[PDB]
Amino acid sequence: HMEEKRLSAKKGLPPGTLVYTGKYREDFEIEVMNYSIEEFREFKTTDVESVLPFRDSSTPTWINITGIHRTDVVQRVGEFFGIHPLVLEDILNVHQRPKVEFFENYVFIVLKMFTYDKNLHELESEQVSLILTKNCVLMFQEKIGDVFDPVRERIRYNRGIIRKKRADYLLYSLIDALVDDYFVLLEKIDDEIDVLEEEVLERPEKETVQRTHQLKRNLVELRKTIWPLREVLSSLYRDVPPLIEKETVPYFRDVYDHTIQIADTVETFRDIVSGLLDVYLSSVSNKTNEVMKVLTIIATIFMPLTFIAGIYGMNFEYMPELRWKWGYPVVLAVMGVIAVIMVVYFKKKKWL
Amino acid sequence: TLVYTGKYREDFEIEVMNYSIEEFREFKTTDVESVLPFRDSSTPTWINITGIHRTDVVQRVGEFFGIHPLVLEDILNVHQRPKVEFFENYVFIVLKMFTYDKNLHELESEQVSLILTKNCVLMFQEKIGDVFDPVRERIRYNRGIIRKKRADYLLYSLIDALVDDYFVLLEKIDDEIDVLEEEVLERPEKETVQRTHQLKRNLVELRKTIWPLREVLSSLYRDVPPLIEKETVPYFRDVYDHTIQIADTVETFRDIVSGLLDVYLSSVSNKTNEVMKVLTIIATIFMPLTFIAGIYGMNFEYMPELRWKWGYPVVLAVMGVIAVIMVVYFKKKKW
Amino acid sequence: LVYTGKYREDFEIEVMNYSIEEFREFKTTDVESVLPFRDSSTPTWINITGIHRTDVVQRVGEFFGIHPLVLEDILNVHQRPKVEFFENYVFIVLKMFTYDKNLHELESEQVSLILTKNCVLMFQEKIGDVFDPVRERIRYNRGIIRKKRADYLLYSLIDALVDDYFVLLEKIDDEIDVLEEEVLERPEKETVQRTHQLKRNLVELRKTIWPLREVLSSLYRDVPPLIEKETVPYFRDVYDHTIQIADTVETFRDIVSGLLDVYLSSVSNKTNEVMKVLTIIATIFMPLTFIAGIYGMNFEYMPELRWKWGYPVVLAVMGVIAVIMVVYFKKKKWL
Amino acid sequence: EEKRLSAKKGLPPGTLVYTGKYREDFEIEVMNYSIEEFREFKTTDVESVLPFRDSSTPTWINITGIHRTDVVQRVGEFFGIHPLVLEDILNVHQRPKVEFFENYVFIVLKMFTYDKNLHELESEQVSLILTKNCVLMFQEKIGDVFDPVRERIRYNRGIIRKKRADYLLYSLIDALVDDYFVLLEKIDDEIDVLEEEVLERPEKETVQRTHQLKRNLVELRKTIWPLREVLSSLYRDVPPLIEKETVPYFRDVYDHTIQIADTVETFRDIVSGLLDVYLSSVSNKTNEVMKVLTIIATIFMPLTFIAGIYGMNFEYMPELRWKWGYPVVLAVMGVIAVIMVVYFKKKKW
Amino acid sequence: LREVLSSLYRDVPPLIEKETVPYFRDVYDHTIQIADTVETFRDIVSGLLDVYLSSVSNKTNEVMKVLTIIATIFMPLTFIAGIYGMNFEYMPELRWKWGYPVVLAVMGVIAVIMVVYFKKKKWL
Amino acid sequence: EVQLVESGGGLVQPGGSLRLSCAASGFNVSYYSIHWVRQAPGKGLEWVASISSSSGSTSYADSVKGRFTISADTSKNTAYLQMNSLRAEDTAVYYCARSYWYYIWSYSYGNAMDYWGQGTLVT
Amino acid sequence: DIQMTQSPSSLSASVGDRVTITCRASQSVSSAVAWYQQKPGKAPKLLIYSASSLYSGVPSRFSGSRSGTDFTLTISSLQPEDFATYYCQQSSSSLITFGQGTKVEI
Ligand SMILES: [Mg+2]
Ligand SMILES: [Mg+2]
Ligand SMILES: [Mg+2]
Repeated sequence: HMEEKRLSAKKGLPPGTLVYTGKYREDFEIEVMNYSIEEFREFKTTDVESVLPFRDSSTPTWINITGIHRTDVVQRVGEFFGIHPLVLEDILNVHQRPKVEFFENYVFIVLKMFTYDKNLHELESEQVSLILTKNCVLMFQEKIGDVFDPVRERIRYNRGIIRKKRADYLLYSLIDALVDDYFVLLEKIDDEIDVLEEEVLERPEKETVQRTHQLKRNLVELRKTIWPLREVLSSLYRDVPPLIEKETVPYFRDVYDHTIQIADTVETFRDIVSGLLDVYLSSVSNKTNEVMKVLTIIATIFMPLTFIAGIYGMNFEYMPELRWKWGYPVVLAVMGVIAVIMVVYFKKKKWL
Repeated sequence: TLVYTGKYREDFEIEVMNYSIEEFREFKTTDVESVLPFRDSSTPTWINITGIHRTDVVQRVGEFFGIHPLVLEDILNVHQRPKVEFFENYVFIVLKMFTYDKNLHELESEQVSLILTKNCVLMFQEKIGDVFDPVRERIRYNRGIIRKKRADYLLYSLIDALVDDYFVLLEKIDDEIDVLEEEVLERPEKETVQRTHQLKRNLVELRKTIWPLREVLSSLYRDVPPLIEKETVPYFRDVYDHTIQIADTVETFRDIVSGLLDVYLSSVSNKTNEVMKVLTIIATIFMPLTFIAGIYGMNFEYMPELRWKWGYPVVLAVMGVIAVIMVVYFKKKKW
Repeated sequence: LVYTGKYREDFEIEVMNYSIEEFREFKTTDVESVLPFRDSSTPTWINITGIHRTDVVQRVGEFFGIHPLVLEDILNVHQRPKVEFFENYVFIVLKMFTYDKNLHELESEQVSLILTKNCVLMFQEKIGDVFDPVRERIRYNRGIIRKKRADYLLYSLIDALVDDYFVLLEKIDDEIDVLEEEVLERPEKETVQRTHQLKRNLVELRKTIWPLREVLSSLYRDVPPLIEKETVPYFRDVYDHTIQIADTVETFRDIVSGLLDVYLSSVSNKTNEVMKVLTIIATIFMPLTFIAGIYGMNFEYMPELRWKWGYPVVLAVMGVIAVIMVVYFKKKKWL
Repeated sequence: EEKRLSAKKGLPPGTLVYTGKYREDFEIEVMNYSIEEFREFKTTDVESVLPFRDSSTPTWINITGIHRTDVVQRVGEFFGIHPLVLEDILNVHQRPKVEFFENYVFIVLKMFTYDKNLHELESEQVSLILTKNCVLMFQEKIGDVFDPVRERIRYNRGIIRKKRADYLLYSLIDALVDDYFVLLEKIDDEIDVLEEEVLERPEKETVQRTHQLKRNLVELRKTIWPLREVLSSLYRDVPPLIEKETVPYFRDVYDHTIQIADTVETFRDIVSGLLDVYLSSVSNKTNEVMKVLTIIATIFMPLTFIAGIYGMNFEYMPELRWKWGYPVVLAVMGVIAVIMVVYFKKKKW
Repeated sequence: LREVLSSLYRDVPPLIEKETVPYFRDVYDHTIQIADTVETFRDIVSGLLDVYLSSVSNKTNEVMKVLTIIATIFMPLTFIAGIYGMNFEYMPELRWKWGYPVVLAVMGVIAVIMVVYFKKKKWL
Repeated sequence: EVQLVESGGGLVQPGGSLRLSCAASGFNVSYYSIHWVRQAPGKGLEWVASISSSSGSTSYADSVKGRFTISADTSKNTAYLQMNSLRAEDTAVYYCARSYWYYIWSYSYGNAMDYWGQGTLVT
Repeated sequence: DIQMTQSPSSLSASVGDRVTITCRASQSVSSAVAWYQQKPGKAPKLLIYSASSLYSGVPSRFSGSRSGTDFTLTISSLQPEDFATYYCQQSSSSLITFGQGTKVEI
């Protein structure tokens, strides 16, 4: 989409149609959080014409549209706010990686929220998109549930310096909350790794290898998501677009460092999971080896004796051997000494 | 010296269509001489050549049109990936058709070439039957705006039809993947393993064919070739976007099948325990009794068992006692 | 409001007002006694242990003019280290790590540090902290700590925390030495679990170092108005100490990775050795018993019974077979 | 950067040592091009190349073969290049880096070639210096990736001929990144072949090739990350030498490097999966062999025991001359074989 | 040690004096050399260990293969010989054809059949 | 293209002194190291001295240390070897060699002589 | 001082057969070992440097190896023109020391 930024053409659709790509079509809600140095207001509506006038509002405002299966609402907001149709296509496109695009009038960012589920070893991501235009921040969500409650609490209770600063500080705060929830997700993954380690080291069950493999796949997907997030934060900190005001630019360095930490932790977790797999395979091999001990000792103490018995159990003639006197006790003592020697050799081998 | 590659050489047929904004005519013939005057006409035409094994025909058309030999070996070389060639007098594009069979899962690919020359488009097929029938139907029945345009729109129509056949192939593979995943999850069998392996190989072949084709379409539209009119740039752009769709679906499908393979191959554990316990207990039971039975094979004049009464019951009882002791000691070690 | 601390049994309140002209310490849990100390010109260090009773912390925060959200953060337990700057106070949260002998468990202990003007307030989840040397030095009137302000007290507490980290690292070093001796001496499942516990605890230490680095970096780079100089070189020294801690942890991680590789290699070697001995004896003696069984026939007419004294010939053949089987092992580098 | 050259041990002070392994060939190509003309010049004489320093029109100097430390020293002395920059030029065991000076910018890059039928990944360090109107470039050996830029200058194709030397630096870096993409395609084809081979037939050659591929991918990662860093540094500020018109191009190359890094990480994950697949397949094959061996052992050791019975030279045989004794023991034979075969079929062995 | 030498040539307290600074710089460069060599050696040695795992783990398969084939060939033949030879020796007295060569031919046929059945799927 | 030519020997009394000049053509003496290698009549090669003219570093074998002094002139592109208190054992075919340093590890370097002179006789 | 022990002092072999010349060092020289060929009445020619790297312009039959402190020179397919004396030269120290020599004869 980089080349000239045109609207792509699909095959099963009419040329100009915007199609929601995700799976969530349950809930729709628009929530506004308009605030100033002293006064703030907020309301929840299902009418978009009640949030359209806020485009020209001087005070910082936070329009939050939850549920993008309503392509009509997204298209209306884009038409009123002057958003490029390709940006709307990216907003409605869920199978995507985090990205940032700077336009002459607004900044478009794509981010992801994961929710690891216990007892169902899989993590599901939800795409959230942000548009920082003039003095308003547009937020788009797929379903009910987000990680931005601390920002709402800060606005409501006048904590920090959020009220004094402009919309770019609101964007900073939102990205900060999202990366903090990434830290929380990593903590949950660490707890799952703890449980998996206990299972591996205690009882080598059949499903433990499946759990290791699905955890490894989860870490792979997490890496694939987090690396573009680091790209986004580095671009925001270093390319300094005009909408950021150069006064909030140092506030993005903390978030960039946080993404670096998250990537390093994901790498270490992957290494730990691989080591757990190695330990599990070693334990299985050790069990088979403990079976080898008995099988090998039985074979190595029994085969030569039966070989001697077979050699002596033969019928020739014309030789002063075989039929003898007191030779049977001699052979008895022979394999008794052989067995004693083999036991002594086992004592050197340190097993049995 | 041109060498053919196609395994089969059964059939060979030549046809050509001359369409104009006013009138229309189509011609079918076997001799190669009949197609010579068709290029001289200003109206765009479309020569369909089935079977490249007839090397004299391709040599004649190459020398008459003014085509470099390397293009001739490339047309003769079936085993090659799709690519585009930009030359000062013509553009040379090779593509790959595909046929998928149900109830017997194989993926067969047939190379197709396309040469765009001024006001004529040359294509060299490999066998009878193709995916360009809708283009001929639109030519015959005055459907669309193809007649109102020049040969570039004809090349666009050919490529678009081929991409449409790719979409149909993707539908068939979608059905295959669905039934395969359902069967593997419901019951893992060796036939399902073979089907998964074949499907993964087919998807690999599809990727190797489709990813260069996207670059080919990008070259056709973005590079602004001198022969391709500026009016046909958006159409090549649309075909490029369709190829984007095909590539995305192919990658998703390979991810699904690779996940299926990993899930199937995860579990191998139980054998090393069960069969090895069975072997160890069987060997440890039956070797000592065999040794006790074989120690009496010693040949001597005198041996105590000869004088002892009921020696056979005694040795059988001793062997049974040893077996009982061993089996009881086995419960101490479990398994 | 909501408190989710792990420990609720202990509860004690400490106030320790120090100055060059006189020294004072306060005990017991009188909630109203701690309020007037905020008006003292001399620096004071209020130490609070036990947050399960939210009434005392609520009262002290309300009297000290602290935001309720900061108090809720104090009540939290699984909070990453952070520094928040406000016009009247700064909120510092850190981790205290304790390591017990005979158990390879790494334990966390959150501690909060807030200083306003001259008064410094602690927040302890459980009784016991590594600030005992600091308060002992305060009692003994040693160093320049008593002639400085509360910022130097915060620096001293952070330095004590870093020294506790150092002590933990040498304790883990001794732990690593013991487990290295064990793994090179005797491998067992317990050694595996203990070494892997070391690996996970080292990963945890690496994780926890980075937020400490971030909070220290912000502390000595933002030059807050509340912290008025006489702190930059000391915080930089603490930063260098953190760098050295990180380097030591990385070295320990390399050591434990080597240990785990050693254990895996030992298991593989033992399996190879047992398979080797079984296979060698099988291939040297089973064929000989097969030949003996062949020659164990009881036929009345055995043409091979008499072959120019074939008995020594047969045993010579058996010896040659054994020698060549052993040599074939030596030829392909078995033993 | 520092005035004092590093002091190695065992070497006389002030010495410069070529570090690599290639000493076969040496050649200097000069491609001086302007708005209206170009010139090509291939010699081994450094003196005929030195006067091109002060030419107003852009100059491209390509000195192949840096084992001749004398040529590097002469070029550095004439162009005013610091001795430490020359030491970095001659040092090969060095990850990509970019250094900014007052009169020039020094860039360390790395090429790569993959060999078919003998899977080995080789590296070659190339250094570029953009001084005034000239772009010095040092190479280890004949064979590079900048042939397309050569042909573009020859045929006056694109906007390269009408621009300054910084656009030439761009052209060279972009060509290098393009052949990085080509290398990635070759490696992906090899990974597909290895995947099929390991999934179809586990051998020692399979693990040898897979482990060599893993080492090569780690090397590629270690090379590709600093290259992304240096391209970032080239398009972020680059105050003195690079014009503000050329920065979007460097941004494009930075995006390309991001894509390359993503691809190599994907390849690493795929190769780890391949190693796990090989281990599982080998375990399965050993399990099948154990199944077979246990089947024959369990169906023949009891048979040998019953053969040992009626094989002892005792006085009292109960069935000493009982009729059909051999048929009845063979019936017991058949019954035991059938019942064990059936029982083993219950467990689906 | 590198950090120590860095301190000596960088902080340069008046006790060390200015004239000896370049010598400390030379020693610092020597320490740089040493550290680079140690890191390269560490990488080489870490690479060596994985080669050992690549080597020994590719031996158990062959050892197991040869043990399996020898056992599965020589146990049934041992049983056949044990049946045909016993101290009971209650067998058809009359030789009929060449009994021992016929038994040996059966032994060879069984061995060849077992060998042919093996390595069909290349498990060996 | 590269030649090394020696001169200045052939006959001297025991305890005498003379100078051997090595002439460099095709390369600069200050960008390389120049070595003197002697071969006694019916014997093997023996290393004598080596000078790196860029820094004037001189290294002498223990056999001829103090007796022989090596030097190099950058403008003249020539390296000398002035022997003193020359004995009877010193007679040999004194060669002049050019060497380049190569790389083994970060701590170890080696040098090898690639171009040799024709050598001169001293008695 | 570092001494190189080049054994054997003299060897004889036919044409077309592999010939190995070994050399040993008194102490630890890392890899700075070079091989030279001196035909009678001529200046030496460098063949191998770094104990394993074949000098440019030298035929590929020549090869070298290092086994700890042991160094060997091999000629895979001997040629009639490969008859001269060969020396092993350590260069780890600044006091270069040569080997005794090994003349190859018919
Ligand atoms: Mg086994
Ligand atoms: Mg028997
Ligand atoms: Mg018998």
